Amino acid sequence: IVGGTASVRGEWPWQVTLHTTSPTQRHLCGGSIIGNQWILTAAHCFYGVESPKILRVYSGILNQAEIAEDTSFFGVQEIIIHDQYKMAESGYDIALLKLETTVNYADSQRPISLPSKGDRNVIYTDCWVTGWGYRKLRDKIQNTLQKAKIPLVTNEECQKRYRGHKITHKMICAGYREGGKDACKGDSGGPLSCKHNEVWHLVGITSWGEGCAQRERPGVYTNVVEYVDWILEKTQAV
Ligand SMILES: Nc1ccc2c(CNC(=O)[C@H](Cc3ccccc3)NC(=O)c3ccc4[nH]c(=O)cc(O)c4c3)cccc2n1
Repeated sequence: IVGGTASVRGEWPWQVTLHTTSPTQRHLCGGSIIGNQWILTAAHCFYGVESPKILRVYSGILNQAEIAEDTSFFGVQEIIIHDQYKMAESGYDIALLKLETTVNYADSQRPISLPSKGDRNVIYTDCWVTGWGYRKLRDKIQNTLQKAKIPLVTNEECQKRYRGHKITHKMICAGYREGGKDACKGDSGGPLSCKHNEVWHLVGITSWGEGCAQRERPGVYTNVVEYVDWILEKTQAV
């Protein structure tokens, strides 16, 4: 996160850090608890990942320093990537992780509500992007979970800023015209969380952008409301 500040412990209890153990253990991506056995994240996080056996999901983490060999984690039983996904910049950048065991909810770890199709008209003015990513395009993973308040922009405005791309209605953008605050490398897969009427909703999934926090280059997020039917379909038992 560029231009952000340290989070308070427990203030983003749906935020997880997804690790890979290969070749040695490191943070791979953010993600969001959306159900007792389900993390919502970005499809691009699994580039080159051949098996869910190398993944570990840590919840209730503020500092990466909390994670040691003796720290408990959730195994991943299944990675579910949208079947239309090709790459982050052309959309469908959404994935579900089915955990091997269930999360026991507490104030350190609990789910975020998915948006309602009826909330498509709501004007959110209290949106935050969070993660352990770079503070600048050339940087490194941060110890403490960072947060930044960023305004949503219209898809028409976002499209003007990305003329070589197609910004679809299945994407949503956020950023300041002057730049300065944004997601960056290592933040992808995490939430864009918007508070409205005292309730948090998972509005976006951190997906891509041109550089980090640049002037007139909004962050691009997966527009989660467009995938509520997909999420229901994929999280249904078989
Ligand atoms: N406004 C935005 C939003 C997202 C942006 C992204 C997202 N990509 C990303 O966040 C990419 C995604 C990725 C995942 C797996 C394989 C390849 C790429 N992630 C990373 O580049 C990434 C992830 C985990 C890491 N852990 C480490 O220990 C050290 C790293 O250097 C490291 C880098 C990148 C650049 C600008 C952005 N601007």
